Amino acid sequence: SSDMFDVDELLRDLNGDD
Repeated sequence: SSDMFDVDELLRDLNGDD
């Protein structure tokens, strides 16, 4: 994810929004 955002960060955000 050097050329983009980290997957872990995105995953966490999705988890927060439910």
